[PDB]
Amino acid sequence: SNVPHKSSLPEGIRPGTVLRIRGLVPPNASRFHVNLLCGEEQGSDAALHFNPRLDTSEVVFNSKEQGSWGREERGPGVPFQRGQPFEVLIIASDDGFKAVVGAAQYHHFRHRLPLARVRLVEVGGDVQLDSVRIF
Amino acid sequence: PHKSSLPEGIRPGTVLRIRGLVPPNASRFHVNLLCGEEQGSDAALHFNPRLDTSEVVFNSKEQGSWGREERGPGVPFQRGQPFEVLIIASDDGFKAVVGAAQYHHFRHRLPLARVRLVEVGGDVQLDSVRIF
Repeated sequence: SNVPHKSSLPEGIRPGTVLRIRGLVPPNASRFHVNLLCGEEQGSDAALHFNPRLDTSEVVFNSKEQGSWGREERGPGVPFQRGQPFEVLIIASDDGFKAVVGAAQYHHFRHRLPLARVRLVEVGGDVQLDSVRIF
Repeated sequence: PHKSSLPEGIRPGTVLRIRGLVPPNASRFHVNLLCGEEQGSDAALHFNPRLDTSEVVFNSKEQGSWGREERGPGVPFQRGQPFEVLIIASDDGFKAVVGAAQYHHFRHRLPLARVRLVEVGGDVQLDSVRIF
């Protein structure tokens, strides 16, 4: 019960910015998502779409440009489980986003959109959020 | 002292995660970003939580000479308590995160591409050190 979450970044983010998301996957959770959007308007571009799927045991990465999604990327397995807490670090570098789950590097999302367009992070879905901090 | 070699150097977007405990009679411990694995090498960042003097001292060392000391607001460390420290490399410096909030921004003094090693020493009981 702290979702949807919205953390506006009007000054944007750059290589070095760390997104720290902690929360709990509720018992009957299906899926939740973390989005890095380029605007507050609905249907805006998504520099990143981190999508853990508990029902299909997958973590999907994708982008959305001009109301059209790109090709989906998938990470190795699902480092999320129903009934367990998690910590996610989404780290912006010069050449992409590094996704860290549970003290280990999980997947490197190659940069598709210009990083300077990111203006907002949003977390939604079947997740009970503890904290969303941007360093 | 714990040593984590980095022949790869570090770039903007590298995150240092240190988890551990401050022992009961601890005085001070340090985290060093050194520019060579030899001894007396340059330090791009020195992070000295000093529980004895109730402060936290940042600094650099170039050719056997320390720079001007920087100090953070208070000491977010306690003896007998665990901690989590994030040292995040950006284009404009190192961000020190302690616990749940960012603690200090140490602006770059030495070139970040010269860093070759992370070192932790002093009165500290290390749990895990990870470079992301």
